[PDB]
Amino acid sequence: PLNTNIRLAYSNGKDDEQNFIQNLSLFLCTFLKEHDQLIEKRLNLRETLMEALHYMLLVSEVEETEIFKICLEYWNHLAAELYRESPFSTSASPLLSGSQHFDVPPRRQLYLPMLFKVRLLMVSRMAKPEEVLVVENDQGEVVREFMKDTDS
Amino acid sequence: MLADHAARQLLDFSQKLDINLLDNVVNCLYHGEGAQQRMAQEVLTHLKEHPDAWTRVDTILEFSQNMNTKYYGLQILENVIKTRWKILPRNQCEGIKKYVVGLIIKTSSDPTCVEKEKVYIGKLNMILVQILKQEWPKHWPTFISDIVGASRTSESLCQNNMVILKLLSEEVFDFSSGQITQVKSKHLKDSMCNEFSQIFQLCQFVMENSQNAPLVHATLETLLRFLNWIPLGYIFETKLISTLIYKFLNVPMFRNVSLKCLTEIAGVSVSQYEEQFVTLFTLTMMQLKQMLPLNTNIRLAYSNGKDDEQNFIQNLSLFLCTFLKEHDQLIEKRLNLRETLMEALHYMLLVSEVEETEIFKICLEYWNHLAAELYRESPFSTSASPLLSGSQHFDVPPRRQLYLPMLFKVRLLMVSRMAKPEEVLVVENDQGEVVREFMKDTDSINLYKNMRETLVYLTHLDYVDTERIMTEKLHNQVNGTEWSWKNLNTLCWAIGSISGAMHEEDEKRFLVTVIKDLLGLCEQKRGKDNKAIIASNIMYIVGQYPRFLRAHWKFLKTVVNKLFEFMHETHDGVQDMACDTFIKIAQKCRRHFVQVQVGEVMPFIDEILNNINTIICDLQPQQVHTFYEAVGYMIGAQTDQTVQEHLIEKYMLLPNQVWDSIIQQATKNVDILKDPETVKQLGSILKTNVRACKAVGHPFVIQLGRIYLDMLNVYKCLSENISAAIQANGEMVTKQPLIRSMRTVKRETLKLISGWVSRSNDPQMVAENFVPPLLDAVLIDYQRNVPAAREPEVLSTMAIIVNKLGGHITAEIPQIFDAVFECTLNMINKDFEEYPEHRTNFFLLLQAVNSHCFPAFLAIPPTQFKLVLDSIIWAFKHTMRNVADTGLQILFTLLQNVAQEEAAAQSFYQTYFCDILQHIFSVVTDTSHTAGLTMHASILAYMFNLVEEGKISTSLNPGNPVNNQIFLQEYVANLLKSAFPHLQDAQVKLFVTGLFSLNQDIPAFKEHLRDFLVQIKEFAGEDTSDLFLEEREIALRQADEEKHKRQMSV
Amino acid sequence: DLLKAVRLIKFLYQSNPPPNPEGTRQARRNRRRRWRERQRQIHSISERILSTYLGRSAEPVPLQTVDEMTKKFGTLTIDC
Amino acid sequence: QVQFKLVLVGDGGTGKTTFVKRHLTGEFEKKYVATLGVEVHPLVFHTNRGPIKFNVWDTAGLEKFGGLRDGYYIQAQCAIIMFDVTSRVTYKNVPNWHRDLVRVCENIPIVLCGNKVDIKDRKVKAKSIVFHRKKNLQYYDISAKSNYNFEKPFLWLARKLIGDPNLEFVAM
Repeated sequence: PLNTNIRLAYSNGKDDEQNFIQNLSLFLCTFLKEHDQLIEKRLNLRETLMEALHYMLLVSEVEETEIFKICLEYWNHLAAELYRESPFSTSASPLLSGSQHFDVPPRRQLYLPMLFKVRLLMVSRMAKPEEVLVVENDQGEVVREFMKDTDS
Repeated sequence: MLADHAARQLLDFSQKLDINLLDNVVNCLYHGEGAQQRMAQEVLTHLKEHPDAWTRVDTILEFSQNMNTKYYGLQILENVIKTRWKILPRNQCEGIKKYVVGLIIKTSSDPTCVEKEKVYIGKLNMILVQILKQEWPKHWPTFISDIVGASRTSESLCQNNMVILKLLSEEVFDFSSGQITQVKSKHLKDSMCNEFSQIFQLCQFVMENSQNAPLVHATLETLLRFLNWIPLGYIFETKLISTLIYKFLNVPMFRNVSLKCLTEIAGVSVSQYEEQFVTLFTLTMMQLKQMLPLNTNIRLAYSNGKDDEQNFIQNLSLFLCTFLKEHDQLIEKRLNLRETLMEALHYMLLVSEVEETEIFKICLEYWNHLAAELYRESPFSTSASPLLSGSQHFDVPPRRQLYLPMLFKVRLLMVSRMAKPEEVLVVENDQGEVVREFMKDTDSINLYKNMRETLVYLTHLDYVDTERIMTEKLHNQVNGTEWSWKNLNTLCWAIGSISGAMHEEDEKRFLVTVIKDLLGLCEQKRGKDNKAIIASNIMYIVGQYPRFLRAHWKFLKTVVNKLFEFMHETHDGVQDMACDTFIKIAQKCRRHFVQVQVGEVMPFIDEILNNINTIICDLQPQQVHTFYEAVGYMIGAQTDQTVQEHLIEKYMLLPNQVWDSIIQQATKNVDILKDPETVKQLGSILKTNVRACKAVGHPFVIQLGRIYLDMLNVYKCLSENISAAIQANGEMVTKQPLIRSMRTVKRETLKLISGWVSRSNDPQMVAENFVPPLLDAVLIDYQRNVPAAREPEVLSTMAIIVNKLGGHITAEIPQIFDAVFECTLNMINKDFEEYPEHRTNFFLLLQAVNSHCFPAFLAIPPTQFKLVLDSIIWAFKHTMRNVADTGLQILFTLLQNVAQEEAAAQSFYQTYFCDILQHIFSVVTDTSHTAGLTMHASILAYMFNLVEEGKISTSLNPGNPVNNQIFLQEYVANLLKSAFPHLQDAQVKLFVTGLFSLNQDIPAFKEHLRDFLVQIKEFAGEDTSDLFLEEREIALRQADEEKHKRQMSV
Repeated sequence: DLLKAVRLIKFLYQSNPPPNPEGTRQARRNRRRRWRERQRQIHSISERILSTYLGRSAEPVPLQTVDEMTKKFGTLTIDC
Repeated sequence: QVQFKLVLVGDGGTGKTTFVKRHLTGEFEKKYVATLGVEVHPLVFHTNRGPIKFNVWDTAGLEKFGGLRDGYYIQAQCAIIMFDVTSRVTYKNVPNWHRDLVRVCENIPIVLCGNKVDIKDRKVKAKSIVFHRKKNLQYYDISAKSNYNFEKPFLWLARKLIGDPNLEFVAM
């Protein structure tokens, strides 16, 4: 059910449930990435589409880095696919010109109910920007090393 | 299991009562039913009223085994103490006092009885409180010290002594008014204050040293009651606050009482203890966070909590509300406390989510106080200084930033828990019709109004954040994350609530966005249920924002067209919604409906009129009436008299057609009036007519004059038809649907008459053309009608006419009374319960006539006038409070009118004044009319004043040219002595003297009358010590000096 | 008296229908900089109109870079 | 059978007898037959958890007919203090009834009911109805004529007594 706490289920669920949630994230990411253009134009499916988005949000809350990576991959694909044809239209969204802001491409309109949700999810679960390690070289010197291009 | 004679046998006081028999009687009372229980009640009431019953009470207590019988005996003892303590022999008084004290001590010695007989112990404590009120401090000033010593001797004795002290404090301060004279209460309060120090020391000793938790709780309770009045020095200059917070606030067994005490303290608004308050807060929060972590889900705790936990949460909310409302300025200036302040506010948020109306009410009260202060500060800048995107932040007055981190959560709370703006019930009137009634000024409506005011203030502070919040929750609905009918309805109610809080352009844009999103949602959803929900929400929202509609004709036209499209819908609620929104839009945009709109050559009303029939094919009669009301509002906006006339003609064309057809049919034969279908058609037509009159008003006259005469005949043709049927089967036939519809048509006719009359503006024409037909058609019919057939709404209806016509109707007043008066009076002059509607409407008519047709009273025969006065005296003797207040207001207005008529004033006084005094005093001495007390004194002070001011030039006793004052004094003294022989003469003399002295301090007059009533309840012996006669005499002479100073200054 | 200044500001906001973002990243850089100069001009006009009669309320806005500094200083940890 | 002792108290001529009759028969009494002492009426409801019985002790609201007065309150299991919103005095008298009631039943669920809210001219505005807050009484607006919140007091009392907050009245 869409109203369940997916994060709590994952924390308290067994291996089967966690694997099922991971596979759900996988399927949603893949299918949406490959067929958002198809699903978007069909109005009767819109509500269903939104449910999918709902799922990913709850999934993004899981206390697992891999699941959040998958969700972030999906959201990043959305943002990229959201090619800002006129970012000045965004700048027009404030009390500046209206009509240009109302020229917002249809897809951005369809996802409006979710853009702020993704924003909040990012802000809530942003990862550490820089990782520093206490490294003891062969000479016994304790230094701080700035890891680079790690997974984090 | 006992016969009335057998029960009365116990009333033989020369024989020993069978205690087992009384136990049987009481067990039957508390477990028997019907005749047995009623008999037991009656017998016990009679016995308790017996004078010498107390002679057995002592013997009862020593032998009684049933605590209930002991309670009844103690009730008898309480009556005796409250009646005759100044008349009882001193020896017996002291003996029984020792008896009761010893019994209290013995009961306190047994813990089992303490738990078992708590009610009995409490009754004993109250009996002792009454005893001491009669005696203390005079005859037992040494009591308090002894008992505190005794308290120190035993923990249970200390507990009971604190309980008795609590009861004493309650009786002296909280519940003294109405039971104790002013002076006796003042003396008792002074004595209590003087001796309080011992009590305070004892309670502090108990708090610091006692470990008996029940004893501690009793101590806290007694302290709680003391907190009502005790001097502040005892509160804030000791370890009390710290002791409570540290020893007891963390104890669940004591947290409730402690926090109640703390709330009472918080309500003290004085600067002399500023710092103390701060400490009180600082520690309290420190304790709260230990007991109640800020991360706890208060809503879940409550819903899953027990009685004690929920009461504690409510007490916490109350304490926070009081303390913050009284000390926000104090806490603001201390930066180091800022964090703690937030914690308090944090709690309220967590509290505000609880699923209890009262807790949310308390929270709303505090939030509205905050919003009021902030909207008294901010608008000076924000309103009277232009703003830009984000410019609100720069101009911020300092005080707002303090609470700024919480304003958005307050906004979320409001938009999430908004209550329904309006409550409607389906109610079955007496006529069997189930109709929709719009509640007014109910608790919930006040809740919504408070929430709306708070949210509007917050919007004025930061409208952009609020708009973002509604938009965000609207998206949450669109995405289906927060999808539910309740949530959408709450959101839409909130959106509507704030109409007018935003600038025109911002509200326009917000409405455009909201509506576009809503229509997208409607296209999105599947299922007629949700689609109808959304449509209804949209209609309500647009109705709540009529400004936008006025600015955009095309949208208005489209909305109304869609509404008519909906009106054909059969699904539940759609039609009622559409009609409600239609009437709202009509009320708010009539001008735009009748004013020729750009792009249209005729007002939309023409198309509406042409398409009425098509519109109504699928509508219910109630919906038809509501639609007609809407159109009437639109029609009333018209200004051109002839155009309005034609519009009304076309407007009532279909009801007029049906009415004319039925009139012709009746002309053919009158038996059709018994056609139930025809009567229902008349009911619908007449409901339509009354709605149209209410909406349009005085122009409706042209419509009314079309049918008036005929309609009146119908009423007569109806009225007679009823009587025979009643004569055929009595009142039972009234229960038949046919008779009910007959009465319904009658009532609707009367309602139409009243509705048009109230709003008329040409009284001459109304009186000349419309009254005489009513005189013949109904009034003569009304007298001709049998009582049970007479319709009370007639009476009140006539009142409304005179209420509007005043002098213009005076000439016709006599005929009315000779038609209706005695038959009405003869119908109500036998008791005070039958035909309440007739009583009330009759007295309403009397009040209107007195207010506006006094010369009619000047023109009637004196016998009629005396009948009127006797009827009035019957009136303010009624138990029906409405009737009593109406009668008293009539009497006061009549006295003022008499004062306006110099010639007849003296004659009226001579004729009626002493009888009026007798009657008013008989009522006042009756406790059942205490609710009218405020009015009683109002006239008495006036009446007595008239005597004192010499305006009564003639001697009320023409055989003796004595001062009216002296004669009245003696007359009143004799009257009271006759009614109350047992009273002391000094009491009555002082009372009368004050009555003259107090004729210009109305609250003092009222308290004087209350003191006299209290005296009446007591058998006062020669012992005047408790009466403080000299003290009250000094106060009354001072008040007389003040009154004479007012007179010299005037 | 005040609503008119607000409508004026909202118009001046609405009277600049940004630029049209077309071209290479350097031509688009130049359009970004031109639109930024336009925003600068709009803000200058708004602030000067504020100075006309509203300045008594919003004057500190540029000056907040000294009060924020007095707040950045005084970070004293005199206790715990 | 799952019956409780309920004591109805309040100023006389406010509707106590009216309310009890309306719940028993269903008809709405018009006249005020001033009560004498107390009348005991059984009253039945069908909640989701079965039948329920209130032993309504509709007591006289006039002192002259007080009779046993507080004696009736003995063994009371729940209490409904009721007043009229059109007469301020009938509210100001409320604390007296509350004190008398509490003096016998220290800890019992108590509902303050404002009868006949239907009448247009309300005197005791909800803004001023605050006495319940401090005392932890559960407040309710009712109207025996318009049937508004007719069962709300009894439903709340049953929920408190039985302990089932989700317990709900069923028609049959």
